[PDB]
Amino acid sequence: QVQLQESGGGLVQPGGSLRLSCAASGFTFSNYKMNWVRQAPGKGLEWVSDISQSGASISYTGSVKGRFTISRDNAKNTLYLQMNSLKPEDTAVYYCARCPAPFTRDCFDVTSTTYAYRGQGTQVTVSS
Amino acid sequence: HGEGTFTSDLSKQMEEEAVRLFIEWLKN
Amino acid sequence: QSELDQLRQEAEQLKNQIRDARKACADATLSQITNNIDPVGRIQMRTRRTLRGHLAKIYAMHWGTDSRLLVSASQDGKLIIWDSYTTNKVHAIPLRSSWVMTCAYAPSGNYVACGGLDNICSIYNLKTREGNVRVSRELAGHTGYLSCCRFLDDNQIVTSSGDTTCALWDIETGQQTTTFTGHTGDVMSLSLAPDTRLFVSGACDASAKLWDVREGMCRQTFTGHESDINAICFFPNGNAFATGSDDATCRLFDLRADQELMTYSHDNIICGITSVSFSKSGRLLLAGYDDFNCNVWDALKADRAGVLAGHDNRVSCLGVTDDGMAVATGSWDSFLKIWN
Amino acid sequence: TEDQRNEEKAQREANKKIEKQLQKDKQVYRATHRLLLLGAGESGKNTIVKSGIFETKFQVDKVNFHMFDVGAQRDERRKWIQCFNDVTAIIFVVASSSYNMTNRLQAALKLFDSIWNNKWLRDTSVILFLNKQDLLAEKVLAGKSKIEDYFPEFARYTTPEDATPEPGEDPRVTRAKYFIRDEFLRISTASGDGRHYCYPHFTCAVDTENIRRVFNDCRDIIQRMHLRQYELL
Amino acid sequence: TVSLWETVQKWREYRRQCQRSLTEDPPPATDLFCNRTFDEYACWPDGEPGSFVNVSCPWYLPWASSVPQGHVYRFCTAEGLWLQKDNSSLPWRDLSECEEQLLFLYIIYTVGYALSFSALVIASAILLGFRHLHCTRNYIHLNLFASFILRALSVFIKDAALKWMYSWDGLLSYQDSLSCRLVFLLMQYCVAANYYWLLVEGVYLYTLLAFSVFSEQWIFRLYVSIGWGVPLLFVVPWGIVKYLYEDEGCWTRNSNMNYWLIIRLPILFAIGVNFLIFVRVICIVVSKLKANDIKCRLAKSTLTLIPLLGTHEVIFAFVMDGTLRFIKLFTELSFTSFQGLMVAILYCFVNNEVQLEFRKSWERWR
Amino acid sequence: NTASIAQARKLVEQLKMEANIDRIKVSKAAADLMAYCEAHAKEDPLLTPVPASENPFR
Repeated sequence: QVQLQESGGGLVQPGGSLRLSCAASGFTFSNYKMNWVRQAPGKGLEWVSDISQSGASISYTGSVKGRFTISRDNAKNTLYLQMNSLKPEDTAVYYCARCPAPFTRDCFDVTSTTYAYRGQGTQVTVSS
Repeated sequence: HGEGTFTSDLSKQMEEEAVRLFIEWLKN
Repeated sequence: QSELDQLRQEAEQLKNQIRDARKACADATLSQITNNIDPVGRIQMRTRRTLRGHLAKIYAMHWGTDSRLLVSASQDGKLIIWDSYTTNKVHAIPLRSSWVMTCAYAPSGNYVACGGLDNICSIYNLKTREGNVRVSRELAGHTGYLSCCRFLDDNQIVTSSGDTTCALWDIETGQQTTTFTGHTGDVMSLSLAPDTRLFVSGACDASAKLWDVREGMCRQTFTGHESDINAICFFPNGNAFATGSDDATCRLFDLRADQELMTYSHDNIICGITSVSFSKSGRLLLAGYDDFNCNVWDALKADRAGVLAGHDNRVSCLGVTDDGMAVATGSWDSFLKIWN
Repeated sequence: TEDQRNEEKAQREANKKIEKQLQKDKQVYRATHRLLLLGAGESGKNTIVKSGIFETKFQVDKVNFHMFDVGAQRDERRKWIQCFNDVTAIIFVVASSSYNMTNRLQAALKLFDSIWNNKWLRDTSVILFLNKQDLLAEKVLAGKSKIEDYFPEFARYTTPEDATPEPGEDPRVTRAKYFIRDEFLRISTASGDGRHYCYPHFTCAVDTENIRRVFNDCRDIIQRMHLRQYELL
Repeated sequence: TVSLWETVQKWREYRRQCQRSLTEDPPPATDLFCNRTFDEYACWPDGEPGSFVNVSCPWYLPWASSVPQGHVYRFCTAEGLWLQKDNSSLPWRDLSECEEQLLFLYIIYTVGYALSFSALVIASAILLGFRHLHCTRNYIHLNLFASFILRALSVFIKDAALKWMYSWDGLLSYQDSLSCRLVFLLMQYCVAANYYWLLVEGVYLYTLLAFSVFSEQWIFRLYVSIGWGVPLLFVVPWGIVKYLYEDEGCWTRNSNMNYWLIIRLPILFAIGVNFLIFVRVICIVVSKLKANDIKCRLAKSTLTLIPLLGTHEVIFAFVMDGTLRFIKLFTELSFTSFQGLMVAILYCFVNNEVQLEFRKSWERWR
Repeated sequence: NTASIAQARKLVEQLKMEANIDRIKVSKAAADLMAYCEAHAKEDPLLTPVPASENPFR
C-alpha cells in the first residue's frame, strides 16, 4: 500500500533556511504529479507548490515566489523542497500530497476532511 | 432558367435545317 | 503526544508482523501450476439484439431472476423494464429525482429499487393488484449520494452510500438494524456472496474489506491496489473475488490464503475499468474499459482471448445471466447490446 | 400457436401505449436548458433570482430554465462532478472575502482550473460572475483588504485599456476588478483541445438583472454549436 | 417560324392545289409547250414555246419572301420535252433565284452530368449504411441528393430522345404521339422541384439560428409537403393549358411569353427569398469571428455556403432581361453541371463525422 | 485531547483482533480452482460453442 512520510523539519530564527524531503513506496513514482500543502495553527489547509510528472512544469503561490524551490528524482523515488529566507509567518505543518490518478493534468487534494494519499507532516517553528 | 432556353436552341436550329434536308433530297 | 507517538508506532509492529505470515505461505504462484492446462484458443461472439428508447446516458442494469427480463435506469429520470427475447417494453416508471445512479431487481421478480444524488432510496411495488405502479416505501437516513443497492430477500436491503458507511434496512418499518463503519473514503460498490452471509465492499483509498451480515465486523482487509476501486464481484464458488481499480489492472484475491494471487496487466492499456464480472463456469473474466472496448481474459493464465468492440462511448455496466447465454452492456450513448 | 397469437397481439398494445407517452415526453425534455450552480464559500445561493439538489425554476420571454444548488454533500467533488457533463452552462460565483477565518482567491483559481482541464468536462462552458463589488469598494479605499500582500505583480501592474462604466470609479477599484479578470483568462486561453468558451462578468455594483444576462449568453452558447456542425464556422 | 406541323401540311396543301390543275389541265396537244409532269419539286404547268416562261416560285417554300416577284425561269422546247442535259432528258436546271462554340458547349454539358451522377451514388450509400448518421439534419440531405440524381437523368433522356426524332419518312410522327409530350412535363417538373429543395435548406438552417425550433413531428412533414408538392401546383396547371387551349409541336416553342411566365416567375421568388437568407447568415458568421489573418477563415466559410444554398445564379445575371446570351450559358450551364461534385465533396467526404467513421469501422473488420 | 486519541485507539484493536487467524498454503488455494474449473467445464455456453438449434436467441 501507499506510504508517504516526510522528514527534515525543525527550528530556525528569521533569515535562516531549512530543507525538507519526502518518500514514496508502493507505486510507480514516475506517473503522478506531486504537491505540498500547509496548515496554519488553528486554520484550514492552503496550497504551497507542485511539480509536473517529468519535471518541466513548476508552479508556486503568490506569497512565496522567489524564496522556495521544488525538485524531484525519479530514479531514487524522492522529492524535496528548499526554503531560503523564512519570515515569522512561515510556521505551520507541511504534507506531501500525491494526485489521485495517473496520466492526468488535474488534482483535487486540499480537502480538510479525511483524504488518503497524504503523509503526516513535519513541524516548523520560527521566532526570535 | 437555361434549360428552357437551351432546349429551344437545339430544337429550332436542328429543326430549320431539316426543312432544307426535306427539300435538298427533293431534287434527288 | 507520547501515546499518539507510540500508537502510531504500536500499529507498525502489528502491520510488520502481518506481512511475515503472508510471505510465509507463498510457495508458488497460480501462474506456475497452470502452465499445462490446454489454452482455450480464441472465441468470437457478435451482437444479437439492440434496445433503443432512452434519451440520456445509462448508469445501471440488472438481469432478472429467470434470465428473461431486465431493468435499466437513465439520467432523464425514467426506469424501463425490457424483455430480452423479443424487444418489448413491459413497463415505464417515471421518477421524481432525475439523477439516478443505480438500480436492482428483486430475486422474487416482484420489486425494483433505485436512488441517486437525492439521498433517499425508493422501492417500487411492481406486481400490484390494483394496476398502478407507485412508491411503496421511502428509506431516508443517509447523508450523501447513494451508489449501490442489493436485496437479500424480500424486506431486507443492504445499501452503500457516499458518506463512508453501509446500512441494512428492513422495508416493513423503515429503520436500520445495523451499520458498518471503517472506511475512510467514499464507498463505490458491493456484491453478495452466493450463500447470502457475507459481502465484500470496495471504496476509495484503495481497500476492499470483508464484512459479516450477522454482526457488523471486519474479518479481513485486503490491500494492494494503486488507486480507487470501481467494481467488484465474487468467483462463482464463493471462494475468491476480483476487482478493478483506476490503473488499468484487474486482480484475483483470495478469501482463504488471505493475499493476492495474480494480476491482469497489458502494456498497451492506459485507461481505467468500470465493471467486472465472471462467467458461469469461472473460466473467463469479462472486463469493461474506458477505451470503449470490453476485453475477455483467460482466468487461469492471463492473456486475452478476444475483444467485444461495438460502442462509441464508454461502457458503464455489464452483466451475465444466471444460466448464462448473454452479456448485456450499457453505455453512455443510450444503447444496450445483447452479445452472445 | 392458438393462444400465443392472442398474447403477442396482447403485448403489442402495451408497447404502443408506452411508446406514445415516451414521445410526448421527448419534446419537453428538449425545450429546457439545465444550469448547474457552483458557489465557493458563502457568497451567492439565491441572490440572482430573489435536501439534495434544491431545484428552482424561472422563465424569460417564454423560455424555461432549471437550476441545481448542490447542497448537503461532502466536499470531495471528484466523483459526483462527472455526472454533470451534459448541462448547458456552469454558472460560477467568486468573491474577495477575508483570509482571517485562508485564501479566498487562490482557492478559487485552482478550482476553476480543475473544471477546465477535466477529461470528461471538455465540452461545457462556464459563466462566471465576480461577486461582492460593493464590499471591495468599501475595503480598498479603506485598506483593510489588499491584493499586493497576497499577489506580488499588482504593484507593478499597468492600467487597463478600457473605460469606467459608472461615475465614481477610482484607479483603486478599476485596478482591482481588471486584475482578477486577467488572472482567470490566463487559464481560459491555454487549453489546446476541446471546444468550449468562458464568459466573464461583473456584478453586485448595480441591481442584479442576471435573469437577462444569463439569457443573452445562453443563446450564444447554442448558436456557436449549430454553426460548427454544418462546419460553416 | 416555319415549323414541323405545317412542313408536311404545306407539302400537301401546295401540291394538291395543282394536281387539281393536272386533272383540269392535261399536257397540251400542240407540243409547243412541255409535258406536265410533277417532278416532286413543282407540278410544272405548260410554259413557253422555245423561250423563257415566267411562272411564280412555289409559295409553300418561305424563301419567296426575300423575292416576292421571283419566278422559276426555265426554257422549254417544241419536242414535248425540255432541252438535253448530259445526253439525257433533264429540265432547264439553273435554280438560283428564290457555329463552332455551340457545338463545344455540348462536350462539357455532358461530362459533368455524367460525373455528378456517380458521386451521388457513392455519397448516397455511405450516408445510409452506417446507421450512426440518421439525425434529422441528414434526412434533409438524402432528399437533396435524390433531387440531383433525378435532375441529371431527366436531361440524359431529352438529348437521346432528340436524336431518334431525327433519324427517310414523310414525317417521323413521334411528334404526333404522346411519347414526346409527356417526357417534357417530366423534364420541366424535375428542374422545378429542385429550386424548392434549396429553399428548404435556406429555411431549415435559418430557423436553427434566429428562431427557436418549434416541434419535430410537424416539421418533417411540413417539409416533404413543401418540396415535393408545391411544383404540382405550377407544372400541372401549365401542362393543362398547353393541351386544353394551345397545343402543338412537343411544346419546345413558347411564343406567348405570358405562358412561360407561369413556370418561370415562380422560380424567381425561390431564387429571391434564398438570397436574403444568405446575407443574414454571413452577417452572423462574421460577428462571432470578430469577438473571438481570420479574413481567410471568413473566406473559407463563404465559399462552402454557396454550393448548398446555391446563390451563384443571382451573382451571375439573374434573368438578364446576343453574344451576352451565349456568355450566360458558357459558365452558368457549366457551374450548374459540376454542382453535384461540389455538394458531394463538401458534405460527404471532407466531413469530420464520416472520416472518423471509416477509421473506427475498419479497426473492427479486416 | 483533540478527539484523535479515540480514533487512534480503535485502529490498534482492529488489527489486534485480526493478526490471530489461520491460513493455508497457496498450493491448496490454486489446485482448488484448477479442479473446480474442469470438473464441470461442459456447462459453459460461452466457453463451449452451442449448436444453433438449442440456442434461444436465434
